[PDB]
Amino acid sequence: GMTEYKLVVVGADGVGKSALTIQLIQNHFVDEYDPTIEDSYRKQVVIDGETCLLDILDTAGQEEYSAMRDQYMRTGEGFLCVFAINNTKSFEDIHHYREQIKRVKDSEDVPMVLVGNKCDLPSRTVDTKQAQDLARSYGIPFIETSAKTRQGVDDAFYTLVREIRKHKEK
Ligand SMILES: CN(C)C1CN(c2nc3c(F)c(-c4cc(O)cc5ccccc45)c(Cl)cc3c3c2ncn3[C@H]2[C@H]3CN[C@@H]2C3)C1
Ligand SMILES: Nc1nc2c(ncn2[C@@H]2O[C@H](COP(=O)(O)OP(=O)(O)O)[C@@H](O)[C@H]2O)c(=O)[nH]1
Ligand SMILES: [Mg+2]
Repeated sequence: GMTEYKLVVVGADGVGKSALTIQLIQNHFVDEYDPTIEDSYRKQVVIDGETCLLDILDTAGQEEYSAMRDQYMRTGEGFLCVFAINNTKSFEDIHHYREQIKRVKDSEDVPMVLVGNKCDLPSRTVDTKQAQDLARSYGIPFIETSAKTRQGVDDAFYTLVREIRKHKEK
């Protein structure tokens, strides 16, 4: 049938996972969306001429490591790894998310994009170069976004779909 892509948005609390997801799905900026709610949403889009379905898992809740969690995360075909440019701790957390993704996928090569969100803010602690260097070390794209203004949002998601397509051709 129509190609579906299962995308999972990961990262620390407060980085803008929900705001990014809601911009893609519902085309507006939502402030203070319940931080605890993990949910998924589908949207039909055309990317490079392909009509496809994006199923997006917007992660939330406590740090916990069950068999059920591992099984659910393994359903993801590609991962947005999100930090906020004003939050160094959120950047430092990326390594952990990448390692957990590789663990559950049982692969060194999982489609992923590094996303630096909140690029509309003046209060930046993570420079563009630090993030580009990390992404280069992982062999993945880096995209700066603002869920507030919608800068980079489509690019982030569509780049992840392109990473999935490249993986399928290997
Ligand atoms: C050592 N802690 C202080 C760090 C904070 N962090 C978190 N790791 C999480 C994690 F690895 C998984 C995790 C477990 C697992 O079974 C398999 C996974 C596969 C891929 C990615 C994460 C997985 C899940 Cl489900 C949640 C994690 C998490 C952490 N801090 C907050 N959380 C929650 C909020 C913000 N991110 C999520 C929503 C490590
Ligand atoms: N200025 C700004 N605020 C943002 C942006 N994305 C999210 N926020 C705000 O940051 C907070 C956390 O966002 P949220 O989407 O709940 O993050 P999540 O915990 O990762 O789901 C909220 O107050 C949002 O309004 C962004 O790109 N720019
Ligand atoms: Mg959220």
